[PDB]
Amino acid sequence: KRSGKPSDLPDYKQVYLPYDTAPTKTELDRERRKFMHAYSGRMEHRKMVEVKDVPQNMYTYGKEGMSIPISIFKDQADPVIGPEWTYPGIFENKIVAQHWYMEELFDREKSNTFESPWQRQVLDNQVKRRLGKVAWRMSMLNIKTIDIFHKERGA
Amino acid sequence: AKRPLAVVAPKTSHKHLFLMHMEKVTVTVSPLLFGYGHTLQKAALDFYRRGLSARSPFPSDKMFLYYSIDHITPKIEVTWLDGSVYVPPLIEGVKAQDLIQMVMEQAWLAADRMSAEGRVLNPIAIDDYKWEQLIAF
Amino acid sequence: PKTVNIEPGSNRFLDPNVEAKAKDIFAVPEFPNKAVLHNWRFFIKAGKAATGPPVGQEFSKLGLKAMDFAKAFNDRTKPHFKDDIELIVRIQVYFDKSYIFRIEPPPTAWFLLRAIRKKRGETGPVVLRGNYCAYLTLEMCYEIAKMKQMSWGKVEYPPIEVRVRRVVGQARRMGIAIIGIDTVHSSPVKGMTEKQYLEESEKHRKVHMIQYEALKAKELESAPLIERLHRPNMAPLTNTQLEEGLKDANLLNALWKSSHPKSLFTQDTRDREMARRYLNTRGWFKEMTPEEMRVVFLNYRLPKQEDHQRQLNMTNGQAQSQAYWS
Amino acid sequence: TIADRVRRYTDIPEASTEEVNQRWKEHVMPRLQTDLEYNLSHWKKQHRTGAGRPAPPTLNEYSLFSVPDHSSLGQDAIDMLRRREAQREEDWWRERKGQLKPP
Amino acid sequence: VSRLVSPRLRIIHRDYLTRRGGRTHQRCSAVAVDYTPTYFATYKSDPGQCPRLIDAEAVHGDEQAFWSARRDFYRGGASRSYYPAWDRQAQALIMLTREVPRIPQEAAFRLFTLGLKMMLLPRLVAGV
Repeated sequence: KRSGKPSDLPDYKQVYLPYDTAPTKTELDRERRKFMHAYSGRMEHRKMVEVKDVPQNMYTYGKEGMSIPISIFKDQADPVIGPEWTYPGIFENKIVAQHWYMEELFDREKSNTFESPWQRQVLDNQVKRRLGKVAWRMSMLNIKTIDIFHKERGA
Repeated sequence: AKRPLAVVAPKTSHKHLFLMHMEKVTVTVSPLLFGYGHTLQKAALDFYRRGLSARSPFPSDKMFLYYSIDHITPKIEVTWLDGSVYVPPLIEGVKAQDLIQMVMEQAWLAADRMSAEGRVLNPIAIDDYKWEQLIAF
Repeated sequence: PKTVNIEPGSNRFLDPNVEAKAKDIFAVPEFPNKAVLHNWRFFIKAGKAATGPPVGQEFSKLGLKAMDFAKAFNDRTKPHFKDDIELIVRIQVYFDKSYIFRIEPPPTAWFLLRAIRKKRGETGPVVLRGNYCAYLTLEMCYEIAKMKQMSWGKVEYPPIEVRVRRVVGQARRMGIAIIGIDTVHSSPVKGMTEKQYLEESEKHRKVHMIQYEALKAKELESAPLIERLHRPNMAPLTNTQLEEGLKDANLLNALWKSSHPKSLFTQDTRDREMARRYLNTRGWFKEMTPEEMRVVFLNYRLPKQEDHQRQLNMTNGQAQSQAYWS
Repeated sequence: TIADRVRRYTDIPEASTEEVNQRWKEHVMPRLQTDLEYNLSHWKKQHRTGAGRPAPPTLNEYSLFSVPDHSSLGQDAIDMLRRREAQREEDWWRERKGQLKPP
Repeated sequence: VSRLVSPRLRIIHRDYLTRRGGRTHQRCSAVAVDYTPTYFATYKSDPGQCPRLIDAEAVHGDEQAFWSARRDFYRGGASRSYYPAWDRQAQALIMLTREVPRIPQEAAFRLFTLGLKMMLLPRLVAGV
């Protein structure tokens, strides 16, 4: 949809650097050279793919002291980013937040070997959805008969 | 009464406890009485929720809860414009849609008796009995 | 150079300045217990609300001169706002035609395209588009998540970390590959070795837990009393007990009493042993003395601090001390 | 058989609400102020000040009415029974896909 | 012997012939103990001037928010069911049976009744 999209896109205004030792040019494109790829899909169906619009320097990118242009209010500029351990659960989310195939999660539960104590919570919220996709799948059939893939598909 | 009362009464199911002609619907219970599971304590208190529901067009400020003490079985008392109070008998096994049906069904009889004594009656907004409606498709 | 605040995760809220006027406009004019007729939703700019088809029409379907609301809107939204901040209005029309509307921060999809500088059509899920779009890092989502609080009366009803996994997933669903995950290496730093980077996370990532738990436990001590009630876990019951325990409820009763954590009312040997004599006839749990049940038949939804608290009640002077006073 | 198949519906709520009557008449009844008619009249006064004292109950005061609750018990037994049926898909499609592997 | 010796409580019985089973005409009984019509005058006043009955607004404000309250510690959505009536009384029964503050002001006369025997015994003794 067109509405609900930003028209003016402010640019990353670096507030203060996160380091005293300049990351010399030589290594910049030596580590960014590693980021132009990012995995996708988490199982045997692991798919290392490409990322368009790669930023140029990631020592400075987001780790600290850069601004993000979600400028909303009148007196609130592009907020600065505090260091990592200043945000709650970040290196804990790194374990939890990701595309989780249930194939990859139920072997972790039936072996009770969770990398994280919240993957027990990203599991329920994932099954509690798929049950809802059924309790809605059926509270509709109490109206009519809805038949999957019975209408034409494609062009 | 200025004339013999009605004979035939409309017979339809009432979803919501709209103020047909009542003036105050009080619901007395005694929380000293207790019970797990479907009892009369539960059947009358959901009738409070089902009346206070954001769905029923009942004026929420006209329903009065009343915690009693002396082991008063849950009473539901409705008062009509003429002031004649009416307690729907809480037969065991009853629940919300019965009481919302009892008081609303009796609401047409009682509003009829008020219209017999000579009380002028008002226009009612809701028409629980579909009369100006036809099923369309 | 200058780290603004060195604390293990104390930046979970907006500045009290911006958080002051955060809820001055994002407030819910309380539900009048009326019967809603229409729950409309719009995108509207900072204060550029018109009487046109976007707003004035749906009122005019109902005969309301929405030339007024737009002003009552701009009576609250014209100041306070950076230019061109498309807000969401939740107009709610009651059976008396009297509306009540909550203004809300922009949709996080609007936030996400800003924080990455991409216009409409540039972003997409990889399975439709084939490429991860603009990068991000978890450090950024934590600030999109600060202006997105479901209960703008209770700014952190969902704790912030829980809120981020939401905005992260919405991002990934748009192609926004953030760096901390999705990639072989996290954000490279000129500070220290990857090990001297990982050894500084293994402490931080766990210091947060005693921070995150305490905030999860302080929440449960003010939660509905029914919430802190006992709900035994069902992971132990195997799916034939779990089914043979649904035909007759007696088993799911005697279970509850059998594994209720100790309280001033459940220190009845015969009451606890009456259940324990019911299960044995049913061939249910027989080799698990009461203790190893409570540690497995506990409400798993308790914050570790609180499960540990209920588990050791007999040690806590017994609950024989805490009773309904009078 | 009549009084049986209805006992599916009431004895358990009775086996409960006959244990509370025991708990009530044993622990709270002794320390219960019997002058309620004066006590209630005190809150009808505290309400005519508006700044009265409606106090919220606490867990220890409330755990008297802690009971086997089939609102939750019967529910999460199904869900846990179900997230085993949801568990036997990824473990099924892993088994079927495991039949294409040679011996 | 009055059944419920509380004389204001009056037991009323009402047996009805209601349509059960769709066609039948069964016997349903609505038994109840309710207050004697004596105790109906001071109650059809809205302040509940009749004691033994407390306007629920007293024990807490806005039952419009206390009974209409829906479970939501984290049960938001379709599972935000109303609260079960069995505790929704308890959180109101426990509020009824709280400590009301017996003040020492009443205790003085009761204390003036505590030293009743010990000092009235020598009164008639020393008054001959």
